[PDB]
Amino acid sequence: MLMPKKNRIAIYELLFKEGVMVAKKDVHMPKHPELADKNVPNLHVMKAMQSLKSRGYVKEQFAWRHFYWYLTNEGIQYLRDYLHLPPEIVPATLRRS
Amino acid sequence: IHRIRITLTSRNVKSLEKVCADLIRGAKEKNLKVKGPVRMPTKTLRITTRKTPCGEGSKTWDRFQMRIHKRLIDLHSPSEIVKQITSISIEPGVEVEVTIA
Amino acid sequence: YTTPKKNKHKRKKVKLAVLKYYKVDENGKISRLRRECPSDECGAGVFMASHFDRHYCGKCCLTYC
Amino acid sequence: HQQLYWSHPRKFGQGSRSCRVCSNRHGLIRKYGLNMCRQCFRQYAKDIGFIKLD
Amino acid sequence: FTYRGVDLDQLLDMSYEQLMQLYSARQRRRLNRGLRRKQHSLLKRLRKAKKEAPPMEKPEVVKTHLRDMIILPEMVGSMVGVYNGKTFNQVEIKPEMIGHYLGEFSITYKPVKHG
Amino acid sequence: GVMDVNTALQEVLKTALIHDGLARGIREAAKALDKRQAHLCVLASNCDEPMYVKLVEALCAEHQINLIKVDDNKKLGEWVGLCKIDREGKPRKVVGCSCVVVKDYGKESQAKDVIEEYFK
RNA sequence: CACCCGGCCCGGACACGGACAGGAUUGACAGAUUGAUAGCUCUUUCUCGAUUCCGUGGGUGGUGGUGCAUGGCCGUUCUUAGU
Ligand SMILES: [Zn+2]
Ligand SMILES: [Zn+2]
Repeated sequence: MLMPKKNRIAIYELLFKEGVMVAKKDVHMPKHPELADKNVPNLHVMKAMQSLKSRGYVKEQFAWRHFYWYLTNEGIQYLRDYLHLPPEIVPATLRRS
Repeated sequence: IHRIRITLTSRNVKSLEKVCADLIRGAKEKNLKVKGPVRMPTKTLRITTRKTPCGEGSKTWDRFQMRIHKRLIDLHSPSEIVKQITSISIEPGVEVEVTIA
Repeated sequence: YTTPKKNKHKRKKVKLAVLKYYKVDENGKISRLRRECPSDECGAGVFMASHFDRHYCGKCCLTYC
Repeated sequence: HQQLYWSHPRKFGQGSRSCRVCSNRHGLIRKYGLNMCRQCFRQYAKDIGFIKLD
Repeated sequence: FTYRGVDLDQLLDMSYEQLMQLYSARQRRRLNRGLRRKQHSLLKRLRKAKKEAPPMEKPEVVKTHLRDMIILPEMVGSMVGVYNGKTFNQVEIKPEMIGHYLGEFSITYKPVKHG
Repeated sequence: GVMDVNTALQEVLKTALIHDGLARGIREAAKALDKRQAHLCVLASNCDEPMYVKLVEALCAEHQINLIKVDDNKKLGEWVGLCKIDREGKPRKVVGCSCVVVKDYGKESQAKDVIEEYFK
């Protein structure tokens, strides 16, 4: 869909920082509660994650009414290349042992 | 040290009676003034819904009960002793709320 | 259907539109042909429109006669 | 546009509410803040804590 | 003609406030709660449709989906096309119908004839 | 010294890429330039229309913007980073940006030490 | 809210080709238009910046069909003493 670059990079950097993503499955919700002040509709988060899933970078699961998303090694590679960070930095899901 | 009260609330009776009895005998052996279990009226949550999803049958009804058993134990003891006696007693299937004055 | 068909609005393709904004002379007089939008964010970055009988800004929706 | 998409108010009414599980808006149990369809409650009654006695 | 002991000629000049109590309890409450955008938008269209008209021939029809608009002294003489769900029903707003809604004068269903 | 004068262009543009400091085309470049929030402009010779070169040079000369001069269109676009590349990494699909402008630079000593000295 | 009349929106992922910073596309003041202050569309220009837009493949939605394709619950045979 058509959404500004700010929203796209904000979703991507959150996904890379944490390593997972959760949405509430509602297209009418005003703003994603974690991305408050940034002004990112829930719709954008869902469709961004859908677009990144379709290629095969992120693994999705659906509980009662919530979307769940896990960033894979291909996703880590894609994000590091797209967001332009040095290979030293790794997600919070890949920090500990 | 003044008037700490301890509100034990649970759905199971056996576990609640066991844990509360342990708190009491634990307090009694230390020579502390304890006011015994004040048993409040048991809260019964009732849901009555049709058995069928569709709505064609002989109009049968389920009867779902949920029991809430609440006990109050009161102590005239110092907060330092109250903290450790409340700390040691943990059990999955009881909620404990401690209040002072 | 009773209506023949409802067609979507297609944007009229104009070639190299920002050349109409400036009129540079030989010795170098860079005169702005369209008026500047007097609002805060637009100031020096947005050239307000000139319609047949009015002015208009596409960003802030400011209008003057 | 922006002011006609989800423009209609939904503070009250049957359309404003929905099941927490299946997102259906019929035969909804909104007692004790269950906020769940009657079919879904019957499925999840056991593991919530609701028991059938008498 | 007269409405609640007030002739139309001084209904026109009478303002929005003291007009409230003359109406029945329902309308009084509606005017107390105040009119939204589309109601004003219709009034603007209707007064313009009247203003642009000839002084002898009746104002040109103004079409609307607003069945829930209260008739006002402003609206007396106007030609309103009220939506019934399917089509538009044309009504000339007479002085005597200054309490009711538009919806009442455009019937939704066809009257039943049995067979 | 050892590096070629035009080599700094690629390093500067590819280092300023990450910061989004590269105003692309003319209807973004000119409006950024008119706020005086821009450092350098890069213009190509392959410009069939006359009015384009005289407009950009006049506007750049107006607020004392220094100029780097590139030969053709496609190379500048490839240096800034527009072109899409194949699996082997050869330029397949190319798009030309005749005028580019920069607002913010990165931190490259090998780039900074020569590019400004070309204007001494 | 499935039904009837009328009108916006894509929330058509992903891939391939074309398009394309010499601008793919986005949104809109005014007047006309409309039930609508819906830039929906027409006149007239402005405004956003590879996020899109056009073709094919392929998806994604459904209170669309089929309970005589089905799963799950549910009713009944059948409240009797049956197996
Ligand atoms: Zn402006
Ligand atoms: Zn449900």
